[PDB]
Amino acid sequence: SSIAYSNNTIAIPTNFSISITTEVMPVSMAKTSVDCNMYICGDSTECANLLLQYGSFCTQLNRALSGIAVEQDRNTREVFAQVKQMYKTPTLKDFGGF
Amino acid sequence: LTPSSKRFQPFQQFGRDVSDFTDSVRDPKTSEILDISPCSFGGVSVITPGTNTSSEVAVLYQDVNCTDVPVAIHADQLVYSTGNNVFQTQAGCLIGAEHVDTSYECDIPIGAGICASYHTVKSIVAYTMSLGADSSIAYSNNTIAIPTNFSISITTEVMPVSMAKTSVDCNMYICGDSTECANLLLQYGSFCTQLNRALSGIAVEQDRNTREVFAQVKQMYKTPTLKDFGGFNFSQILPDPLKTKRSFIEDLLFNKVTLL
Amino acid sequence: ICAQKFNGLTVLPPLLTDDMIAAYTAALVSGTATAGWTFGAGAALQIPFAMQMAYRFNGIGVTQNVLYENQKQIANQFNKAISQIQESLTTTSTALGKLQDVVNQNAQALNTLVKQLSSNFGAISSVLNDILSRLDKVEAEVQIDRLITGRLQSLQTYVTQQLIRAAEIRASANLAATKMSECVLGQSKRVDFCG
Amino acid sequence: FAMQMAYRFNGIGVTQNVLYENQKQIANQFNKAISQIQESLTTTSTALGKLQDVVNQNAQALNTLVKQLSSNFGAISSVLNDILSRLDKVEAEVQIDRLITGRLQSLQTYVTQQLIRAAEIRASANLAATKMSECVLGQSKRVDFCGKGYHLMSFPQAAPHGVVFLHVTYVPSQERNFTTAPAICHEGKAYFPREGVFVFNGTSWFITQRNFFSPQIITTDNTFVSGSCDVVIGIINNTVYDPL
Repeated sequence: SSIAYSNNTIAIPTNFSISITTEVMPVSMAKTSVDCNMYICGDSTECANLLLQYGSFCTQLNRALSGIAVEQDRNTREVFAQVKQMYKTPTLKDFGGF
Repeated sequence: LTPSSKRFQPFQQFGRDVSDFTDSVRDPKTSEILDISPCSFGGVSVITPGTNTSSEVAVLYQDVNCTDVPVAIHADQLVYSTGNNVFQTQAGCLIGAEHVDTSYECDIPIGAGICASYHTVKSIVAYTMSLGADSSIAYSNNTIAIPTNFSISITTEVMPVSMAKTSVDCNMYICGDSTECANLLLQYGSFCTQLNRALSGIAVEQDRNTREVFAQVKQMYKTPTLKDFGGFNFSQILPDPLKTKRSFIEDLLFNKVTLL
Repeated sequence: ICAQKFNGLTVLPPLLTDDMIAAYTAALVSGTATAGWTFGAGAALQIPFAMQMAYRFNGIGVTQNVLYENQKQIANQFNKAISQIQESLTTTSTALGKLQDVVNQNAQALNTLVKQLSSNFGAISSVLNDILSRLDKVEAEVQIDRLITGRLQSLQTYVTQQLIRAAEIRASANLAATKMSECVLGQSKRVDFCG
Repeated sequence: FAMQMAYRFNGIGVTQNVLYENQKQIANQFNKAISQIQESLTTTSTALGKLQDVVNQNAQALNTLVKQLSSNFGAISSVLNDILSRLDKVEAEVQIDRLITGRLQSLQTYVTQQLIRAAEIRASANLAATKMSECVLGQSKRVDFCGKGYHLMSFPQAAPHGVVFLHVTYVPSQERNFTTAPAICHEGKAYFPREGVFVFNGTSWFITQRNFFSPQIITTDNTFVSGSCDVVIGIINNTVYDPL
């Protein structure tokens, strides 16, 4: 672009336009949940007994997943639930030509 | 085991899926294809108002269409399975909770816009969530509402600023005091050295967080002796000289939070 | 999805259904159209839309006579821009590329987790049934341990990736909440924040 | 302080005469709100639910880490003493390796979770620093950033592992309906208001602020002319008093 600098000249607009732009923002992600035995073992009693010996690994995994899910619910609620009143939709939807 | 329509090759004896799960098998004596599914079936969730309050609970089956998928070969029914007080929640069947048309705030979320709570009637009640207080707004082309009075509202905002600084030891944790275990651990490299580096970074970051949040004034302005400024009583939020260095609200806040 | 269901992998439905979010957005738009910026700062005070737009023009250093003299042009530009965005959205486009990206990311993560079962992790086989039907208990312990360690590592990797993705999505959601507070419920003086 | 609050009122579109005339009411409301928050804090409340939440999170993480030692991780036992006293060196190497790998994995999981939590806490701390800069050391024009309503000032307070901000806000109330006009036609030219809006109490047309009903006579200093009366819709005929 060519920009000319002047010590005694200014450019001022004489008209204007209305521009509507879109901005897309992710707000939440899918809430997932997993099972200790059905994934690690399935339906095997012996595998379940063996897995018990590892302690509280999958318990903490479940805790993390639950935290993620409740966080997603909170994300959506805080982004959207910002009006305390559910204003009624007007039947007349033209407001001074808009 | 259940009958299946799966197409098996002439010689095939069993078949599995992408996750190497044997979802089909051939009967060696009758040569009929049988599908086999797990027993857990996934997704049972329990809704409890707290053992301290009551021992009554409700059961949500995530994707059942209110049927007996949890094969009924157990005494009792698992609270019940396909009883009378059944509600068909979007993506779920809920049993043990009473459905009420009136909608309230959410207490125990279930999903699909359905929440449950321990209301009195005392039992577990499920309902649809309440979005907000319905309001009537009148639009006029030649009228406006202007306020004629005002009020002063003081609101609180709590913000975590730092977390506890933790440090760990390589041998004291992994091994303890065993020389042989320490020698064996040396062969694993520099794992715990990098763990210590990460923990030190976290601790220094916490110190920096607190300092940057609070250390924004280069001058420690003196606390005024007169704590009334044109009728504004600041004595509740400023330290009391007689006491110790904290203000009353600060003392309340420290007391509120409980800090093998 | 059937394999995910048979391996304990499930998706919980969101708390707010699409209808409730649509109701929230309709309420917000109605409040903006009727009460203007005021409904976000306390009580909702009605104002004719022309006067609200005159105040919004004043907010950007333009006297209100401009709007009262060019109302027809401004309304026509508003409507034409709305129709343009409508058509832009309806013509196959990547406008919603972030949302589809997060959906695809979640689907791919679940698919990778479920497909990780096929790996035998250096054991005799990746299936417990054949290990238990071929090798006796004492010898089978080693194979079972190998498979359990591998599958636990897969679960931990999935959980860590989900945690980091959730942190990123929380950052985006906080930005969206701030944008709703500052652009929708009021007029924003920050440059390039609200468009 | 009176003049400081007068400037803060001016900052939200309210003339300073409002404060100088209602100083007693504003001070009383300030004190009543402070007492209300005091009593709110003293009554068992979840006000500090985030701070206690982070404390509980750290405690639970440490407890899980320490309890992870009881797991034998598929080895002969979870204790090194009995393994070393029962099995000779070469054979015991397998058990030692099993336990060491398990405990290293537990430590790595704990450290990764701590790193993610530290990132979240850093985000919160940066937000708190921005709030201190913009709400406490100044007046914020951002909506809902420094409390619901129109921001006047803020006061910080310490708390275990966090900061509590007391945001003072001006919320209008006691609404009144009025009939208004975009402009006023006078001698064939349209007068627009320099600030505020025209209103009609039922007797005559006045000019007032948007944020407070302070009716004032329509003059030439608070109104400016532009164009004619045939180009704006809603213009209503009336006279504009001239101080001369």
